[PDB]
Amino acid sequence: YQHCPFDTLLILDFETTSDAANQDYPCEVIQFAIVAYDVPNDKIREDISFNKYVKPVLNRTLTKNCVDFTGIPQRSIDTADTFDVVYEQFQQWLITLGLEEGKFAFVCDSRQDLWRIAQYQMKLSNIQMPAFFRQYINLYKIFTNEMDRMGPKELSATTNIGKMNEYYDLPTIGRAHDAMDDCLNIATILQRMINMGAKVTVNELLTCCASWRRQPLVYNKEWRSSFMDAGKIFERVLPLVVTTIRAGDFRLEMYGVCRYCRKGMDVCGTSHQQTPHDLYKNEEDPIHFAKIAGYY
Amino acid sequence: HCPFDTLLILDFETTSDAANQDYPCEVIQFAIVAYDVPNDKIREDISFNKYVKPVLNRTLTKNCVDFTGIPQRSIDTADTFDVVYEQFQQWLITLGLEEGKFAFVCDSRQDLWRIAQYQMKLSNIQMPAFFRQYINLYKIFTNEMDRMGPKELSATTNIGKMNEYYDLPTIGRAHDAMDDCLNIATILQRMINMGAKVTVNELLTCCASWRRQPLVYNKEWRSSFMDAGKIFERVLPLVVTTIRAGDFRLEMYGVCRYCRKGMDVCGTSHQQTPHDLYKNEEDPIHFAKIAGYY
Ligand SMILES: [Er+3]
Ligand SMILES: [Er+3]
Ligand SMILES: [Zn+2]
Ligand SMILES: [Zn+2]
Repeated sequence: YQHCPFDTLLILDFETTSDAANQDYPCEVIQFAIVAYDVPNDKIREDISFNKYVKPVLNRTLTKNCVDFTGIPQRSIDTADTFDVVYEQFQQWLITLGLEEGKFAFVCDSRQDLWRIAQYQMKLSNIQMPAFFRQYINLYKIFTNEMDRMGPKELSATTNIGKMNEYYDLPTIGRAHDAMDDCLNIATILQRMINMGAKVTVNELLTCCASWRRQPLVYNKEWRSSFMDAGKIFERVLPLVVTTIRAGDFRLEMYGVCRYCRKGMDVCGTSHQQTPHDLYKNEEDPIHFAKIAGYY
Repeated sequence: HCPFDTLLILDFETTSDAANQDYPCEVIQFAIVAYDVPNDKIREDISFNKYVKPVLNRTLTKNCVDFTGIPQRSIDTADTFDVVYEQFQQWLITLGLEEGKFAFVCDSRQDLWRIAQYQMKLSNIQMPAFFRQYINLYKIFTNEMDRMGPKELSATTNIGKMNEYYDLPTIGRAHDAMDDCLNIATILQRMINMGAKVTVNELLTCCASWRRQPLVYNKEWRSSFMDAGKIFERVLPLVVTTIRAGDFRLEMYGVCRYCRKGMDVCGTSHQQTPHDLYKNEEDPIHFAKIAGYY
């Protein structure tokens, strides 16, 4: 009677440097937050947690509109360690907790945290994308299936967390976009979803290849002022791409194996299989975030 | 009368973020235009114009791009200040100028008292004697309005007001360093021709007794240019001292006005370190911290 094949789910959330009006921005992690959920005992473990500020190297001074959005003050990032150091602490934390790779999974509220943010930051820091970041549970996508299954209803909230909270009629915990408060909301929503009979398992995988990247991107000249169109650019720039999987077709043994090429994930990923050369040739209108990360 | 054979009109643009004044401004454009004094000749063909790549804030905020007009690509293909600065140094020698016989000219005290001084802390370059005496064109202008009589001016910036007064057309666009530079040379020209005393009127000094007493702290300073000025004044080792029109003398290069020492001696340490400002690590001063002032 556990649909969820993992013993422990790790609710994950990143906050990043940003500049609202500009999507051609090299987001760097400024907050790394995780809270554990005990699957067999159905318990949110608020005492098993990871919560560190991260110091950027590219944009060391937080945009004012970034501190208003995230609530993070400049002092907390000036005393923080850089990402390579905070990432290694995280690695160390997993170890002390005795988590067997492939028997835990990360839970996020959208594709953004792992497909975009982890990938890009990891490129900046020259760290290989780990297997446990290459499969995950997009809780928003399970949520949308749960709506279809139980009955859609009118939602006024604008964020994924907000909507889920509204639909299950849960009270918002803390403030929006404070990473740890985001984690506790997600954990709570997740717990509610499970008690309502949802099957919570990995639904998104990161993959070297997609056939819709075979067709070149039809370029929007004004992509820098739109989150959606910038997403499309990120999709072509980043080596890995999101492939979905149905709940019944997922297997724990897929861990560490690329869904597309079937190679091990210590091999797959090391070079871009679909480099978007068509976007890298107009030297007059360059993509800043691709340049600064060394994609060209 | 004006004791310099050649005047160098210097302007900087920096990284910024309009609504945050606790910001580590970095040079992104460095422009200079020569002015021949004996020939009264603005020399547009003797110039320095370079973009500079930041290291703290590599991505220009949108509002910085809007304000300065500089696009991200021009900064991504540029060298860092240390390289651009050695280029500037190399360019100087090209001009064959006699030591202490040229002076810099700015529209305000910002370019050299704040921007150069701070950038040069970041880059670990010693503040040069020729940046510790300069001509603040606006102060002279202020004085020219007493002599020649006032006007009600609706213009908004130092360069704007001066152009309005001397009834001069705006050259190029505001906040392009070179465009700023040309307007300043042009204004400088009319001023001299209308009878202005043009000389070094501002000196950079190790010490001033108005930093003896701690600053009256304003919790909301980060949203005000004026109030952030006050804290910049305490953080930076060198402070602006004023010298009257007739009083400057060529051989003041480069001895510090306060302590009378050579400007290789005076200059190394901060003689008035504002310890009282560096005590509340629940409200720290970001620009002082990234620069290593504490
Ligand atoms: Er978040
Ligand atoms: Er300027
Ligand atoms: Zn693959
Ligand atoms: Zn001195």
